[PDB]
Amino acid sequence: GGLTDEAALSCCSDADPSTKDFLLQQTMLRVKDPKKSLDFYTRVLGMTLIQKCDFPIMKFSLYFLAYEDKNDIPKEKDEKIAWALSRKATLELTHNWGTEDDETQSYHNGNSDPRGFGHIGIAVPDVYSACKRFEELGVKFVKKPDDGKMKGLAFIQDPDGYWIEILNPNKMATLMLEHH
Amino acid sequence: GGLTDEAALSCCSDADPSTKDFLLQQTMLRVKDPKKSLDFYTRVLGMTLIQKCDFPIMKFSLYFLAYEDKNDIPKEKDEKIAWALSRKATLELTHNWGTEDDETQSYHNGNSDPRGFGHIGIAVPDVYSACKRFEELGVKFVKKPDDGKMKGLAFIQDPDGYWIEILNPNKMATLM
Ligand SMILES: Oc1cc(O)cc(/C=C/c2ccc(O)c(O)c2)c1
Ligand SMILES: Oc1cc(O)cc(/C=C/c2ccc(O)c(O)c2)c1
Ligand SMILES: [Zn+2]
Ligand SMILES: [Zn+2]
Repeated sequence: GGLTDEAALSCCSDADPSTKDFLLQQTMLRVKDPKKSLDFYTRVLGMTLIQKCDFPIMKFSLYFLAYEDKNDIPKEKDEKIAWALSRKATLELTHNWGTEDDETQSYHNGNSDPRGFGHIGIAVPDVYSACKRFEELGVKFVKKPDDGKMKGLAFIQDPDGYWIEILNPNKMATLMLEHH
Repeated sequence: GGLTDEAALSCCSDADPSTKDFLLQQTMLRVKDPKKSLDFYTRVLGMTLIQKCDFPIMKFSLYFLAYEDKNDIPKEKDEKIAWALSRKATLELTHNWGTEDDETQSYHNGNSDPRGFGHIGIAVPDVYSACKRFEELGVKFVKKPDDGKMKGLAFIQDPDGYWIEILNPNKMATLM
């Protein structure tokens, strides 16, 4: 089952010139409580809030998190928007006003029925170290580095239960135990 | 209301030094049919397949797609994986083998109950020209550039029904 390498490549086309400056700018998740979300993504994972927007008829706010240096963030409202939404690899967290105060409300993380979305993933230079810190800080784990067969790979959860892969690019080649 | 700006910022902490080289490397979506998915992300959206991984015991494959020049992919296999999984803003598409032939299976896009995930988003130089190309290619639209209040912002759907935003950053800088 599954495609061969060749069959997969036969389904691929070269990038049309019209697409040549496109970039993958954002991944959007719904959040129940932006206070807890901002504290997790900034304090625990070290991202930076680069932009926020509010839509009062709609009754929602948008928050833009990214691994960016806060010094590079423009001060002028208009320029900041242009800068923020032209960064690669942002996380857009949507808050529907009111969710934080409903005890039962929760978003679905995509990993139980009905499945779809699986996770976001953060490349780190040392999974083991980063995960000792997450433990120290009380983060919830789906999978700790040495649980199951894929070693030196972890999954944690944000305050909504969305899964975050924690990986080391250099270990991905050799995930499984080897020579042994 | 929700939070003021000042409040929101009050909830943010400075980066712990240990997190300084962290990067948002991937967003994983599961896909029914990798053939149609690969065709959509490469031909319609102009991404590149940078890594394919197969796990026959577990019966799934992973396809890493990114806006990268195909001439920068390493030739050697361990180097290519390290490079691919060190790129920012990749899309990981997971194919559980057999879904492509299953008439009743489909994945949920996160935008009907139960909701969670909403969309990925592509920044483009010009939303109107991008979407006119997308329409000529038969792409299915959830929101056309000028439908509703937010003009020059569009939403299309991939073969599984995931929503993809099409935005122009230089022009939200002339909107509220
Ligand atoms: O606990 C779990 C559950 C699951 O359903 C999948 C995995 C592994 C996925 C994976 C494997 C290799 C990668 O390079 C990658 O980014 C993701 C781990
Ligand atoms: O069809 C949908 C569903 C949804 O849940 C949200 C939106 C759009 C809101 C939005 C508005 C401005 C932005 O810059 C952005 O990235 C997203 C569109
Ligand atoms: Zn969005
Ligand atoms: Zn992953």
